Amino acid sequence: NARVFNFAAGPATLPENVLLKAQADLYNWRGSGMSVMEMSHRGKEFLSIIQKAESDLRQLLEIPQEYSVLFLQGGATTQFAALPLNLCKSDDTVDFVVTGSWGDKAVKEAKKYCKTNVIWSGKSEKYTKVPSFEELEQTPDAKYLHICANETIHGVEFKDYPVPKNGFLVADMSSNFCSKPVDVSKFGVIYGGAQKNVGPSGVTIVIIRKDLIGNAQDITPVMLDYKIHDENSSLYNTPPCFGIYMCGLVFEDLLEQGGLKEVEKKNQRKADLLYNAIEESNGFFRCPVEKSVRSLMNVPFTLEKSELEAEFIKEAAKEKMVQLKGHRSVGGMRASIYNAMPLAGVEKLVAFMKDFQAKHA
Amino acid sequence: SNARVFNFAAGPATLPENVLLKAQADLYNWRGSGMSVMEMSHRGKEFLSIIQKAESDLRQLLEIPQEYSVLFLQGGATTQFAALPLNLCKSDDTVDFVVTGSWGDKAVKEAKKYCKTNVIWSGKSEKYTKVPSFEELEQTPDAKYLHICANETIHGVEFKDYPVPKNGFLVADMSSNFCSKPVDVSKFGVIYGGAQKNVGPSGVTIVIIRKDLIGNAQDITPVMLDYKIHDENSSLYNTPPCFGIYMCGLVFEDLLEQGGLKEVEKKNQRKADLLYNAIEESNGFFRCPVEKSVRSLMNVPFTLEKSELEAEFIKEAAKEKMVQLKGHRSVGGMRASIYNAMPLAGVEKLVAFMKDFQAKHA
Ligand SMILES: Cc1ncc(COP(=O)(O)O)c(CN)c1O
Ligand SMILES: Cc1ncc(COP(=O)(O)O)c(CN)c1O
Ligand code: NA
Repeated sequence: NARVFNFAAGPATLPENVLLKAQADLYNWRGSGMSVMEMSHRGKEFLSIIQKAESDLRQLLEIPQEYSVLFLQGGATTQFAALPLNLCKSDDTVDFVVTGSWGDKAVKEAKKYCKTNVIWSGKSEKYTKVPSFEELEQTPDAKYLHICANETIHGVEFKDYPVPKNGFLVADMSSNFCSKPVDVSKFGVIYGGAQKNVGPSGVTIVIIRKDLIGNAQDITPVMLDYKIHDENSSLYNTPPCFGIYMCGLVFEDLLEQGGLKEVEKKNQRKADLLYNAIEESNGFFRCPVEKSVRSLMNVPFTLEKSELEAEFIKEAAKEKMVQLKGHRSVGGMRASIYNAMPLAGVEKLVAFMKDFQAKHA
Repeated sequence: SNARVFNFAAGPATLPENVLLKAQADLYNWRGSGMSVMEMSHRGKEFLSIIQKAESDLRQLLEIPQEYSVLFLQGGATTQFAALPLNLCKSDDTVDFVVTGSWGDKAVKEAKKYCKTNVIWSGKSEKYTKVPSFEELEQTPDAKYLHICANETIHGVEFKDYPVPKNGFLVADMSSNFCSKPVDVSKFGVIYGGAQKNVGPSGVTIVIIRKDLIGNAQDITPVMLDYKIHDENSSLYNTPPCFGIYMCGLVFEDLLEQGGLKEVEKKNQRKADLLYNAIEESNGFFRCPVEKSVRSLMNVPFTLEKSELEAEFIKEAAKEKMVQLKGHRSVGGMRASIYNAMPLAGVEKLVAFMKDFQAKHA
C-alpha cells in the first residue's frame, strides 16, 4: 500500500525525491561501477561526496571558515561525553540550562568528566518554559553554557539564545537542525544527530569553532577526540559513508528549496495549522508549552478526555497517520513535524482532529 | 562504467549484488509498511523485527552459544579499542597482546590510556609476515585477557588456529575476516569487528561478548561505550544505525542461503588459492612476503620484482575494471582484497591479467 504520514520523532520521515534518488544510485552510483556502500572512504568518489556535503551544509547554515564541520558516528549521546572530555579539564565547571529531558541526560553524562552547575531547570513546571536570560546566574569562570535548542519530548524550543557570561555557547540542535537560519558565530559548538531533519540514523554532525579544538583530557578515546577528527577531515577511521551521502542529498535538496529562510517559512506555516487547531478546540486538545517557545518540530498535546487517547492514536493510524503516541509520563500524543513532513500530512491530522472532536463532543 | 566493476577495496568493500538489489527494491516502502527502513522508529515493530532477525541469523551462522550477547554498535572497531579495556579492566590491570600487524599495534596504543599493556610478541622486526608458535608465548600471570587481530588487513597475516589464554580470556578483532569461516565462539570472551569488509556497510560494529564479562566498566566509561547499557537495552539504548543493521541482516540471510560458513570458507579458500598459486608459479615476478601457513584468505599483499612497473600494473588493471589494487605506502606493490562477496570471476580476471602482464614485461 502507499506511503503513510509518518510522525516518528527520530528516525524520521525523509523527502521522497531524496529517497528515490538514493534508490536510483544504489546499485551503481553515477557509473562508478559500485554502490556508495562499497566505496573506499579514501577513494576519489567518496571524497567528492563528503566534500560536497560539507560545502552544501556550510552554504545552508552559513558556517564560516573559523568553524570545523565534523561528520561522526555514535549519536548525540556520544557527544554528551565528547564535549566535556574535549573542552574541559576534570575540575572545570560547565553551566546547563535544562529545558527538558535531553538536557538532563547531557548533565548526567558530563558529571563523569567535569563539574556541572544546573543554573536553571524547567522540571518544576513540567518542562514548559525557557527562562528569562537576564535573570540567569551564570558561573563566572564557566567553560561553557549548554542548552538543548529543541527539547524533542517536551516541545520547548529556543527562539533567541542566551549570551554566556564567560566562555561559549554549546547547543544540542538534534531535533531542529537545518529547520531555520542560525547565526553560528554566537556558538562555540552546535551538534546533532542527523536522524530528524537531515538524514538517517548513524551520522552525527559537530560544528566547532577551530580555536576550541585540541587539548582533550588524556582519557579521551581517540574516537571522541575532536582534533583527531578535524585534522583527518572526518576520515581518521572508516566513516559512515552511506549516511554522509544521504545527508549530502538532503542538504542539496534544502538548497534547491531556496535555503533555510524558505524552509523556516514552511515549518512555521504547518506548525501554526496544528497549534491553531489545538487552541481553537475549546480545551478538547491541550498543549502545555508556553506559547512563545512552542517547538515548530515536536508538538505534544493531550486530550481533556484522557481515556480517549488510545482510540485517537489507533484511528489516526488507520487513516495512515502513524507514530503519534506521546511520552509515557504525560501520555497523550506527540506530532513530530520535521522539515520533510508534507504539508498535506499536517492538514490530514488537523482535519482528523476536527472530526474526532465533533464525534466525541 | 555502467557495468559493475571488480572492486578490490579493503574496507568498505564489495557487497553481494542480490543484497544491493533487494535494498534497492525496498528502499522507498519496505514491505507495505509505508516507509523506508531509513525512516523507521527504532522502537517500532518493523525495525524490531529487522534487528531481531539479524541477530538470530548471525547466531545461526556463527553457532553463537546462548551464554553470549550480540551487540550492534556504532563507532567502528576503533571505538572498541577503547571500550574493551574500559569495560573489562581496572586501571591497574594488564592486557596481553600478540601483535601481528598494525591493527593490533593501534589497539595496544589506545588500551594504554585505560590500563597496562604487554606486547608478548611483535612481528614488526620481520615486517609482519608471521604468527608466533603459541606454546612458547610468555603470558602475564595475572593478565585480564589476551588480544589478537585475527586477520591483519594491511599485512595479510591470518590466524588459522588460536592461542589459549593462560589467566584470562581471548579477545579477537575479526573485522576483516568476520563470517568468512566457522569460529568456535566458546574459545573467546569477545569477538568484535566493523561490518564494512564482509557483512555490511560502514557504520555498524558487531560485538559478541560472553555474558559473564558484562558489567563493572570503569567509572569514566562513556555511556555509549558501556557494554552493560547496550546489552540490557538490546542495542537500542540510543538511536542505532538502523539502515546499516538492516543491510547486515540482508547479508547474514544471504550467507545462510549460500549454505552457511562451511560453504563460504570453501569458496574463499578456492579463490585465494588461485591468486597465491599465480604468485608462487611466477618465478619471482610477483612476490608475497607472508609465511605460507598464515596467508590471509581475505587480503593478499604482493609486489613486483620490477617495482617500477607497479604503477602501470595498477592503472592498467583499473582500465580492465579491477579497481583499488594499490598496496600500502610502506611496501608499495598491490593488495588484492578478496572478501566473501568478491566474485570468483574477479579473481580469475586478475590472475589472467597477471599472466598477460608478466608475459609482456618478462
Ligand atoms: C534533542 C535530542 N538530543 C539527543 C538525542 C540523542 O540522540 P542519539 O540517539 O543519536 O544518541 C536525541 C534523540 N531523540 C534528541 O532528540
Ligand atoms: C582488522 C581491522 N581492525 C580495525 C580496523 C579499524 O576499523 P574502523 O575503521 O571501523 O574503526 C580496521 C579497518 N580497516 C581493520 O581492518
Ligand atoms: Na574555582
